[PDB]
Amino acid sequence: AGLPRRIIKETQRLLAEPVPGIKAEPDESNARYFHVVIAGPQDSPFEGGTFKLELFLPEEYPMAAPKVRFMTKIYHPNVDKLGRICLDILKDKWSPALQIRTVLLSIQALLSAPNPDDPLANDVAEQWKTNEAQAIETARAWTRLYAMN
Amino acid sequence: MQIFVKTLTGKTITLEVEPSDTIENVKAKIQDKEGIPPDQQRLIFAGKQLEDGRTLSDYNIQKESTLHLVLRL
Amino acid sequence: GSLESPGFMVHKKLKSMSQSYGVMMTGVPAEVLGQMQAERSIPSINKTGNLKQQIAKEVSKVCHMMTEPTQSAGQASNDVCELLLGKIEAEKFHFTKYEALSADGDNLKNVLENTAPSSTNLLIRFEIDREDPPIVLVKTKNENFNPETAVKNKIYLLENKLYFIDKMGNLFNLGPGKKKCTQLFNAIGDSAEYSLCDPFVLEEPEKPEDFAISEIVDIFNEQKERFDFWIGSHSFTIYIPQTLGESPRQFYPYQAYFGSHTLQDWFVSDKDEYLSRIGIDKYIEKLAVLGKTTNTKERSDIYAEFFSKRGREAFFCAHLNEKRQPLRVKFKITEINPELALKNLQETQEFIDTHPGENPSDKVENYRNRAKLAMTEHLESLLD
Repeated sequence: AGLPRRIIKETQRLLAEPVPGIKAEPDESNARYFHVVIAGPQDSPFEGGTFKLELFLPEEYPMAAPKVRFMTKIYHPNVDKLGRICLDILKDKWSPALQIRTVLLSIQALLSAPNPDDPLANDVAEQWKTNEAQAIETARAWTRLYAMN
Repeated sequence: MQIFVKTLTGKTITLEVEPSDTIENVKAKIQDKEGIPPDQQRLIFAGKQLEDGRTLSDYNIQKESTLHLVLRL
Repeated sequence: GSLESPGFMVHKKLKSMSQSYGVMMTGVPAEVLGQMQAERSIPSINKTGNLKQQIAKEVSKVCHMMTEPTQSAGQASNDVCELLLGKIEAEKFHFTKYEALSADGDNLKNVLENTAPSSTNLLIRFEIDREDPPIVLVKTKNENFNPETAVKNKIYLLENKLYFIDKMGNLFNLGPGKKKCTQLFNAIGDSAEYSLCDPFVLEEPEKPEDFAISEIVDIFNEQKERFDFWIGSHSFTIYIPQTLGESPRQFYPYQAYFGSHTLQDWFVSDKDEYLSRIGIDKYIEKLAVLGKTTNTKERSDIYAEFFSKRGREAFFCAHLNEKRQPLRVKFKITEINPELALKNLQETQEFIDTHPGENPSDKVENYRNRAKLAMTEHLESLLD
């Protein structure tokens, strides 16, 4: 049939029990795309905002990692100019032992705790590391502008 | 064959390698010579980031080439 | 209010200078750094384009790679060793062999209990390895399989053999006879590469292919001991200065961590002092658990508590960063001559003082601007 049984099972398990604070539903055109909405973590500079993301499962999943990008503008040191995020695996690599849900929880965690020293946006990460308070306030401002509707 | 690895601090390291050696085997040679675990290092040749699985011939690294050890992600 | 020991003064000076001066602690002139980075960056420049603008684009992009201190945990341990030992004794220390930390860490503790706290200054260097087993199974015809050219770190299923080629190229027959291999070869489909760590096939097998891959994973697990999957992963040091009188022995951990922080960030965060407060016995005990546990959460928690950037312990080894493979802790120990270490630190401070500027920030900025100007100039020279 259409999609490999692992993608079908992961999709149904995600829908049956969502990740708290994360809506994740497959696209109806192509079930390898997921529309994701992550709520700004409590006590983080993105608190209050809702952030939309696209999650794509390449043909070689699960041997290739998913591809995730933000569809909502965000002032984050680990999101790049096109909204893409790196999955941030230090001193290890992606493997089929990992799942879509682990990816979703990791994105939620990187909202809750940016990592300036593994940056995709060098300028944002620099401003995050020298003037942390300034970058936090900028993040709150962009949450106001683009993430609260 | 013999290759060189340079650091930002000016240091040059000499390694005996074969062309079928992977980039990971090269990193382990650097570890044996400098005490830097393979995970804490990247390699560069001709401005390209090398991947652990690929081989020296996969990148056309020939004798006496100079790679650069990168110690910041 | 007596004076601290010379050995403790090494720690205080190393910590203070590293906080203040950062990248300057290497003692390498800024010009060297800029020229080396120019040599790294010259391929990225298109020689038919705008040369001035490509150079300024490259210089402003790779600035941090140049003027920030290293994140390599290995390079940080090397820096510490060279400050405290000097070049010659640090080379001798490096060719000393690593010992494995025992299951409860009593071999390290025993070394520590046979040196009097008042008599010596100890430097311990640790290396953590992680298991990196093969994850791919390749089903191939015998006629297409030549062990000399096959990709390394894979398991190979032929019509009549089951082989593992490790990271270094060693060929291991895994042991099943020809009929078993015929069974496995023909139970599996035609995709060529299959996963050995896919939980949906290993835990929810639904077709014979899943059961065959599962049998292969079991055959491999049952003889894991024949192989060496270890790859060097983390590095750090612990300094134990002499005490005076009946004062109890303190230890201080130093590290950098790739993609996470520098030795300078480590000192600025005082995580060295924080971990110091738990005591060397507790520290060694949890190191030993780390190297011995089979539980992923326990492994991840100890690793995060000990090696994370301060303030990130809750996320450092979570989710995608869970520590799902066994770890191995190794150590080597040497004595420190505190006089020599203090001389290396003072010589580094003399180097730092040759830089114009009033406060440490100003000398650091001199150093960085010099590196950027030397890189711009060396690129201009390489492009003629």
